[PDB]
Amino acid sequence: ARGLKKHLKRLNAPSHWMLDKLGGAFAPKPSSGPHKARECLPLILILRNRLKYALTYREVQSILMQRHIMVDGKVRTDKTYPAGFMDIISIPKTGENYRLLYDTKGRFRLHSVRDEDAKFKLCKVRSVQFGQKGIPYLNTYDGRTIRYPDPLIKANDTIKLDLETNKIVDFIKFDVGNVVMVTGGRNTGRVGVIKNREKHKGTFETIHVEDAQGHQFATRLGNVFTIGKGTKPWVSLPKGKGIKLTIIEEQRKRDAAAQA
Amino acid sequence: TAVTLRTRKFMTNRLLARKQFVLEVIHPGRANVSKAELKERLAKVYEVKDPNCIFVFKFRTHFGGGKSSGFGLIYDNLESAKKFEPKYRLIRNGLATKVEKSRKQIKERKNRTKKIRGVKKTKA
Amino acid sequence: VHVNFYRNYGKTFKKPRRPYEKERLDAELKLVGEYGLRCKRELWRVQYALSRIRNAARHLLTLDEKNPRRIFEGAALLRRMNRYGLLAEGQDKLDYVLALTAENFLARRLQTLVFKAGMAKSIHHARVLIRQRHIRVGRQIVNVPSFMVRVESEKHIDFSLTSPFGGGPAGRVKRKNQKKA
RNA sequence: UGAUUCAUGAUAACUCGACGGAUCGCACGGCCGCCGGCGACGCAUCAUUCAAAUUUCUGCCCUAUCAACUUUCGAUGGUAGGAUAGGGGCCUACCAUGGUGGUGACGGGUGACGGAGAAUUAGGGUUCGAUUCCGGAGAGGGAGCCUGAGAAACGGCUACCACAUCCAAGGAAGGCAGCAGGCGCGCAAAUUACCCAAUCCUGACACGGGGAGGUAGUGACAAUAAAUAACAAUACCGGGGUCUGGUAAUUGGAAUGAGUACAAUCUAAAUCCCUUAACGAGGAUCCAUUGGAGGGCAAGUCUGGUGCCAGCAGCCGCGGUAAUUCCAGCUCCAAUAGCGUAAUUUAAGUUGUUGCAGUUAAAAAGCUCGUAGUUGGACCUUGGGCCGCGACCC
RNA sequence: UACCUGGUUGAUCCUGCCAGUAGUCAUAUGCUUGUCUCAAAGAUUAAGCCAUGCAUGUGCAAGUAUGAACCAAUGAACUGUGAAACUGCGAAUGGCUCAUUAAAUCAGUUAUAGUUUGUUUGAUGGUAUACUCGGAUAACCGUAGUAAUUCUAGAGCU
Ligand SMILES: [K+]
Ligand SMILES: [K+]
Ligand SMILES: [K+]
Ligand SMILES: [K+]
Ligand SMILES: [K+]
Ligand SMILES: [K+]
Ligand SMILES: [K+]
Ligand SMILES: [K+]
Ligand SMILES: [Mg+2]
Ligand SMILES: [Mg+2]
Ligand SMILES: [Mg+2]
Ligand SMILES: [Mg+2]
Ligand SMILES: [Mg+2]
Ligand SMILES: [Mg+2]
Ligand SMILES: [Mg+2]
Ligand SMILES: [Mg+2]
Ligand SMILES: [Mg+2]
Ligand SMILES: [Mg+2]
Ligand SMILES: [Mg+2]
Ligand SMILES: [Mg+2]
Ligand SMILES: [Mg+2]
Ligand SMILES: [Mg+2]
Ligand SMILES: [Mg+2]
Ligand SMILES: [Mg+2]
Ligand SMILES: [Mg+2]
Ligand SMILES: [Mg+2]
Ligand SMILES: [Mg+2]
Ligand SMILES: [Mg+2]
Ligand SMILES: [Mg+2]
Repeated sequence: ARGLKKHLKRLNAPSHWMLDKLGGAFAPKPSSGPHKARECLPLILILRNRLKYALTYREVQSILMQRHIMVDGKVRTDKTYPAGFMDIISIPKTGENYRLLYDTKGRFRLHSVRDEDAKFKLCKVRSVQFGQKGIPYLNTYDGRTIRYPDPLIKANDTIKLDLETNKIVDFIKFDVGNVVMVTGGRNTGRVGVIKNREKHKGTFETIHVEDAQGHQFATRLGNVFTIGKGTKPWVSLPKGKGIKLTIIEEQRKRDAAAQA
Repeated sequence: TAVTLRTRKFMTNRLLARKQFVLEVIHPGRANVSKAELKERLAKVYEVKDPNCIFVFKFRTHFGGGKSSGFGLIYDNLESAKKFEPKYRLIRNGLATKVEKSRKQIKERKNRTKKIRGVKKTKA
Repeated sequence: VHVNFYRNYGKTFKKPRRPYEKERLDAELKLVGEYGLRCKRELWRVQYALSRIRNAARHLLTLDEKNPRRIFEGAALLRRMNRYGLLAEGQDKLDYVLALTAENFLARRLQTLVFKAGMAKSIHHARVLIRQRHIRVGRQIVNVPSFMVRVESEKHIDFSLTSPFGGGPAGRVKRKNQKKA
């Protein structure tokens, strides 16, 4: 190619979007923004496929051009805006607030949150280093730069950001024993506590996580997001509570529900 | 005979200021209930003051007859509908007029006028 | 690109390797006559379905009884075989799935069950009755005779409400005859 | 940071610096002229995102009747530069003589774009992979560029080669391997239709545009479901007088969709489907075909014709006067809205790794040595108990 | 379904191939063809040649109106709606094809501590007549040239 791609073929769209195969030749190509294209949930999908507010592309445009949707406290009119993990989606007309979390099957789920709980997001620190003028600055995986961060904050940390004031109100150090959520790979959406961190020089670092029921899983450092200090996450979790179920137990639940 | 109306998948879409639902029509002894008759019945059912705020579409009679399914929108007011509704549905409901144009003729005229510069473009 | 190109389709039957074997021809004709089939392909597709089910059951029998895939997929297969009336209650093992024959599948057709329910005088009369839209399963009329009837739907096979044999008005032949009279 | 003379600070200077807002909308209030909100557009830096470029390892068909290849003029490496967005013989100058190769280099062939995949498959495998997803490459063949963040762009330019268009002969204009359509080539492939309603992209943009894409048309590529009858009575044949079965262009009423069509529904508008008034079956002419009837291989040693002719025949064979095989009629058989005919898989344990052969069927080199390759004798912490399938102890 | 059958002999058992038997999201062709759903479709030969038409343009309250433009109002810079044109952005995506290309493309897996990146998101920005500078130019207007082309010259504005 002689430049950037503008189109996303529907077959080549992320599989967690759960787009259907015959809905068209194309999928919404996510715009550049805070989250990666392959790891985000675009606004058009949230509005039409998930919340059912809109029925068409044009209806999503109509809703967004009314300035009805705020992402993390700010009005977005781009339909392909890449909304991502832990983002607050608020509609200050119906009075509903949503935190974009992962279910245990790797798919973004709009989790309803309280009005007070929609006043902060959780960000993962990507790096800490000196900017111009020798001023220390923090950057996250959701594209934010924060200057003069707390010196106790290091890379891979989780900071609590107040959307109203745009400051770090609290932070969590990436340590063994902190409850985490996996945001990438086959364990996406799984919640557990870190048991040990296995480091290997020159290559990716492996984190060993054990969930509440005792199942153990391992994932790379880049796919781990701390959500609480200790065994108590700072945000509310979806109904699964991050506890992945085997297909046999899912069938048990379905059989019990049908029997009732 | 007795046409019974049943609204399912109902939601109040305040962003677009309308009610949207799946409309299930049960018409034993009838071929299918026309969209106008469904509009009047829905206006009676939902106490719609202006029945031009009701739009029903995508109707499908099942195999073996006797019942049909479609989708229905009821706008809170006529200005909401004229702003959010697609033009072809308004034309269906009589709220708009179909402008008869040929896309190919527009294309040819556009090319011919692109060959010209100035205010003389309109006279070409 | 055309989006319609992504719709899947597949074949439902195979032809025999030996076309002119007396024994196979006699057995196929016996089944076809017993169940009023329109051609050999209707029996061949039932054999194809039985072949796929049998292959699945055999593949889980060649795995450990604790293999979580055999517990899960064998349970699903047994549920599907009990759902369509192909297996009894005592037959609650994957071994009995391997013992199923095309007769068991042909016995669950809407044609066979309409004939055995007393609604039709013969298997062929059952076939025409279904194709004439006189038969409904539940509230849904079914004009497809290869319809596989579930056990929960067996007791709801009934004459259509729009059919002259199910409380509906007389057909065009009768009405024309009375108009002549 | 695994790792940096790293991030970053300070200092000395340097640069004829396209930087550091002479821009626009709405609202317009507070203090005595001054202050004042919400936005839009734009400049620069870092980070992020969208990506590219380059790059590590491993992996590709046939061919040795291709065994040497590369290095003047870059081949392999080194030093210093130049160039580039940046590493690098990428290029230059100098220097050294390297680099690859039977573990097949180099060369040749490919009716070779690669992959995801596809067909067939007990397992192993064989063959295919132009085509809708990912990657690459090209826009008649080469080459060179401008603009631009991004192009060595071709529905952009410049030139040459090859074709070729209009001309008033002075000039001028070109690139369907986009959509449709047309010549040609061929065994071989559709409409010069409608539309942005869906999907999505793009622009100053909620609005325009989109032969992307969708809708209809053609379409037995391929695939799915599924009619062409069912029942009863007489008569017959029966079988098990009675009971029960199969037969008749017999005789009867039932049933129904193919079709036609109000209408509604469908639809961007139409159309098809689904639904449905009225109509719509008796030789229900509302008429099923394609191949066969010696064997392989299901079905005739029936009838007429021909007479080693004509012809059939995948193979074995048939045909010379009694043709179960040709040409026909009748009957029967297979599949059936399908079936016949003209590369590849299976069959093939007839390529064999699983798994074939080599006394005489094809096949052990005349014999020995011998490098690479392939293959290589035995031997080294065992017991034991305890707690409790983990652990412990001796 | 992990399958064989005819054919060398007077007869036999073999080896062995020929032929048959099944499939092909495999092409063509022949005959036939009522209904429903689904759906490939000038790749193979010629990456051969193309008549004609279309396939890329684009405007918000928010860059620039004095159309000799339209509606509405009727001593005021600019009402509004605005064609045209300048400016900005896009046209490097998509679509098509498979000719070239055999460690090359490509696949999985790395790397940039070896770089560029309009845009999005976040943060950042201090030492260089001002109650706001200058000259042009398009649209417009009217003199043209040429057989001719979004071929083209000169004049007057802003
Ligand atoms: K590229
Ligand atoms: K370089
Ligand atoms: K060098
Ligand atoms: K540009
Ligand atoms: K559209
Ligand atoms: K748009
Ligand atoms: K551009
Ligand atoms: K790779
Ligand atoms: Mg430094
Ligand atoms: Mg150098
Ligand atoms: Mg080629
Ligand atoms: Mg390919
Ligand atoms: Mg080719
Ligand atoms: Mg093609
Ligand atoms: Mg491609
Ligand atoms: Mg190119
Ligand atoms: Mg060409
Ligand atoms: Mg070019
Ligand atoms: Mg072109
Ligand atoms: Mg192009
Ligand atoms: Mg017929
Ligand atoms: Mg026989
Ligand atoms: Mg004959
Ligand atoms: Mg052999
Ligand atoms: Mg011999
Ligand atoms: Mg020999
Ligand atoms: Mg040994
Ligand atoms: Mg085999
Ligand atoms: Mg492209």
